[PDB]
Amino acid sequence: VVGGFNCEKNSQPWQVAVYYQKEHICGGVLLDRNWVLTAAHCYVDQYEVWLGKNKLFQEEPSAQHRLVSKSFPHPGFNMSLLMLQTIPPGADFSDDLMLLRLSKPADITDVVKPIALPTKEPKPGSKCLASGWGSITPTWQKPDDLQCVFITLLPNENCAKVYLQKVTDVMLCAGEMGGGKDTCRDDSGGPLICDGILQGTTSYGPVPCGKPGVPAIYTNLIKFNSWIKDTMMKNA
Amino acid sequence: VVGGFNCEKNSQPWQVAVYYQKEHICGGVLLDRNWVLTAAHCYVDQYEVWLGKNKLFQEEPSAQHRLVSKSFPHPGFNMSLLMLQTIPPGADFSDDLMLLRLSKPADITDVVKPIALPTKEPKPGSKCLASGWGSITPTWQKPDDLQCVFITLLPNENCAKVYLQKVTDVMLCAGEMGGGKDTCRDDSGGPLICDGILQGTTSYGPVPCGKPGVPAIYTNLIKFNSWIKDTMMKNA
Amino acid sequence: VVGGFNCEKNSQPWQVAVYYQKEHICGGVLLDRNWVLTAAHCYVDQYEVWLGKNKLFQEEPSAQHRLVSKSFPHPGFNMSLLMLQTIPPGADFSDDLMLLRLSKPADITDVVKPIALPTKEPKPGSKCLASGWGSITPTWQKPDDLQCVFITLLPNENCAKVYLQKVTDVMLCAGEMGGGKDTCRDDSGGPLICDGILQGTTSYGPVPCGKPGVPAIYTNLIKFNSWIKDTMMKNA
Amino acid sequence: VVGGFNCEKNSQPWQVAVYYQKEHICGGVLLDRNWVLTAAHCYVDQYEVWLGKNKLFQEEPSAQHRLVSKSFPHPGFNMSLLMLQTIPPGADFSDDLMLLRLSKPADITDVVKPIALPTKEPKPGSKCLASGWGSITPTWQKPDDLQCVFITLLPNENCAKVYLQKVTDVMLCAGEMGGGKDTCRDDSGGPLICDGILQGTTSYGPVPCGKPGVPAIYTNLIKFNSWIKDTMMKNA
Ligand SMILES: *[C@@H]1O[C@H](CO)[C@@H](O[C@@H]2O[C@H](CO)[C@@H](O)[C@H](O)[C@H]2NC(C)=O)[C@H](O)[C@H]1NC(C)=O
Ligand SMILES: *[C@@H]1O[C@H](CO)[C@@H](O[C@@H]2O[C@H](CO)[C@@H](O)[C@H](O)[C@H]2NC(C)=O)[C@H](O)[C@H]1NC(C)=O
Ligand SMILES: *[C@@H]1O[C@H](CO)[C@@H](O[C@@H]2O[C@H](CO)[C@@H](O)[C@H](O)[C@H]2NC(C)=O)[C@H](O)[C@H]1NC(C)=O
Ligand SMILES: *[C@@H]1O[C@H](CO)[C@@H](O[C@@H]2O[C@H](CO)[C@@H](O)[C@H](O)[C@H]2NC(C)=O)[C@H](O)[C@H]1NC(C)=O
Repeated sequence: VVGGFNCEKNSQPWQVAVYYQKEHICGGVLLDRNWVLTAAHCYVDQYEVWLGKNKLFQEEPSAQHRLVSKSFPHPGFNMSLLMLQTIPPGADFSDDLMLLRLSKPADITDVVKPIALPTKEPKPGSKCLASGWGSITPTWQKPDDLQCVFITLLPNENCAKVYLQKVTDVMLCAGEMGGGKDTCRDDSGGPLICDGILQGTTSYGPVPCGKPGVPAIYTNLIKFNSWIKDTMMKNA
Repeated sequence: VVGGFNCEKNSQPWQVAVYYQKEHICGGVLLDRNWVLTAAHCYVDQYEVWLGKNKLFQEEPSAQHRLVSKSFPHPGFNMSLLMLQTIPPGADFSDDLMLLRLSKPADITDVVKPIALPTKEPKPGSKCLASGWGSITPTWQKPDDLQCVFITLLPNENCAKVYLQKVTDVMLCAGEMGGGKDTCRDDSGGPLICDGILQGTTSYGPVPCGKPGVPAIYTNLIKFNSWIKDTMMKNA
Repeated sequence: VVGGFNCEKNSQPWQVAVYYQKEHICGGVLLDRNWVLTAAHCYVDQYEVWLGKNKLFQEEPSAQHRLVSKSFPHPGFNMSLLMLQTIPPGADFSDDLMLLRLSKPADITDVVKPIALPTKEPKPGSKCLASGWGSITPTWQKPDDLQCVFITLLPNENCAKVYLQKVTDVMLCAGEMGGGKDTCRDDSGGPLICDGILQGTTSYGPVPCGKPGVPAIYTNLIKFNSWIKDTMMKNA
Repeated sequence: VVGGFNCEKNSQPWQVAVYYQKEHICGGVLLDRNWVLTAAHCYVDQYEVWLGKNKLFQEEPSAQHRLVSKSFPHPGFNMSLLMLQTIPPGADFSDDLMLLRLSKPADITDVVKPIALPTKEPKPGSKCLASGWGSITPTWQKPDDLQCVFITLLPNENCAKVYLQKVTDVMLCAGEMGGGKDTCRDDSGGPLICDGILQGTTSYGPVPCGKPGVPAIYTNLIKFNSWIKDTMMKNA
């Protein structure tokens, strides 16, 4: 994240680190012992996840490593957009969710704890926290320590005004109009918590990150509650 | 390109500047009045070309603007790799080639002329030229003037040693082992002229560009002649 | 140093060029007629200094050559780290300081003068200067003329975020987040002048030097005053 | 190694890859199911080894990973020299050997096979093979594929003439007077096989590697046969 700070040790127990083998690629959110939530755009052949991490590059004994048995990308995400080198005006990136079923259940401890799905609808003006090991430079340099930033939930209008892509109902708009604070490359899939509640996850934003006047796009989690639950329950 | 020089004025009438909306994204080679060659990885929905261009930020009346009717990416290029967030070890980027059918044929002036495909196979040691408006810095910054650079054709083992991806017969290894001279981001699709002869196209290379002991990959055009001719002859 | 400029002639009479045989290896600071300060990691068996030097490849008569009688590395610097082939994560490089007793005292001319230790503690935001004949390229190449550069004193969290090693109270974080300006290899031991005041010495930084978002470490001299004075007063 | 070539797949079954956690640091030689041989100068806190590797950065299913239970550096190697930033003239680097006892025996297969200690004394003029994943650039860039080079065994006189360090009886001298072919950074501990027999291991060489007229120093294995065997037998 850009313009953030070092989250407190173990303050974000639900924060996940998604890997493609030995390489960190995204952020995630732990929802249940066998279920992690991330962005549908973190597309790779095999997945591995790290729970309880604070230092991305140092091995902490209280962390937990796990393999992923299967991934369930939302059926609404247009995968075809990924092959494109440039985003076509009017492109719709709605439904940027994906569920990952861990092969071996995770051990809920002091260090690892899931977070509950939201029940209320996001209210603009709200103070939200974003977290991750995404780049700390607007254009790329990852940090060791997990980063945290505070941002404001803004009306979708704000985002739709400045983007060429479609800003839909299943999206959220948040950031700092003054720029300088924003999520960035590889923060994807990470959690967005407002007034202490999980409201959505990091999806896409401006190039460069923190561009003044251009907020970032997050998934509106409330709109997906059914699909998630349905998938969890239907899949052993 | 990195470590090159401003190509002399109008020296390369075959250099194509492939745009998308108002911005340049790739390079290419003029092979006919209504046929342009480029990299399969320069994937976008709509295509536009500029010919007889020298400056990237200047109206040139000698210059010809056009549009592309149909694009034909080589049936071998694994497009799936493009959606992946990270390149897995062993990923084969062979056949990185794509033809672009023009809407309205190009007028052959002294500033806009084609180049023939080779019949002579390449031999290491040879001196080659590459050009484009790719970054002039190793990591980015596009130049106003078209850049040119001289590099040495190396045997494939030089590239294979350092690349985790597969280096094949349909590929060429070129650059300067000492580093400092190479093609960079957005030079893709441009031409590789070895001994006044077109031997291949800019596929990909290391990042940073011009990394010592890490040359770059180019398509071994000679292996695509049959295909190239058929696609023009059979179709449009 | 990277991205600096040739220090004006004789502007830094305190800059010391620490040699070993015929070659320069480190920098240092003149604190007295018979006392030079440098980095504990500039470990060799015999020590030689040159003072009032501007060029590295030129006999300067204003310049004074000497020899070191006894060297006293700070009792805190873990010398063991120096034998290790790779730095383990968490390695603490605190107390990187070493005093050098001269054989024959230095004559104080207008070209060879000491500098006082600070009493004022440093505050972020400050503008600091660093100099030396370290590499002028990010990865090496020593300059003839002494280099100078201006950088900003940053809070320690900026360094800690990106360093796998421990960043402590006895350390300072300085550089330019944008990259391009920094100290490089063989600048170690040289001085850090913040607001016309000596605040610390070049300890270590990233490789490449001047890496964006990765500033460099310097010793927080203020924390070593008691020790520094005792070692001169008690001994030689 | 510099100026070498890609060893044939699995041609050097005794070749070892020594790691400090996830980082490759040296080469080694497999002597027995529980014993690996490397340089005493590969100094780190914990050791791990990879057997049957051909690609250093790609995971091969026929490779073998193992942990090291204890290291036995030759009691004659002067460890104190490691803390030195510059080598003092006349420094003696004799006895650069170290034994590593694997925690779990290795499985001798087609891919992994130990090599026997030498019985005859090295004869000058001999054609020798050196191998490793050390730098491929004289000053650093490691390869994926294991590299092999052919060099000549030369009289010690040749080496003693050009080095400032002591060249002793327990050392060997080898290289190409024409320069260009030599071992390099991180080839350390690797095997040196002459006329099909293990004669010694890589120790130190010129900076840069392959410097014309400056051969490289390897350990004269025959002189250490007793100590090795004694250590193997005496240590469970
Ligand atoms: C084209 O690229 C894709 C992406 O790497 C390859 O697809 C993978 O293939 C393996 C088996 O070979 C599967 O286990 C993975 O799950 C596949 N991933 C996806 C996203 O489908 C594909 O094999 C490549 N094709 C070729 C000919 O190399
Ligand atoms: C997914 O994204 C692609 C690319 O924007 C869409 O494909 C385009 O669809 C329109 C018609 O709706 C065509 O005219 C374009 O030429 C198509 N472009 C390409 C590259 O195929 C696609 O429609 C989007 N949505 C879905 C549901 O597929
Ligand atoms: C190991 O290397 C060190 C450094 O060369 C040797 O220590 C030197 O020993 C001489 C006397 O033989 C002293 O005059 C030097 O001042 C010492 N230098 C240092 C830095 O201690 C040491 O003797 C070498 N050999 C052994 C067996 O220790
Ligand atoms: C000084 O540095 C050395 C090298 O890393 C440290 O020594 C290691 O200490 C651990 C236990 O803390 C042992 O398990 C390792 O085997 C030690 N390695 C060696 C080579 O002795 C030492 O702890 C450091 N000292 C401090 C105070 O940090």
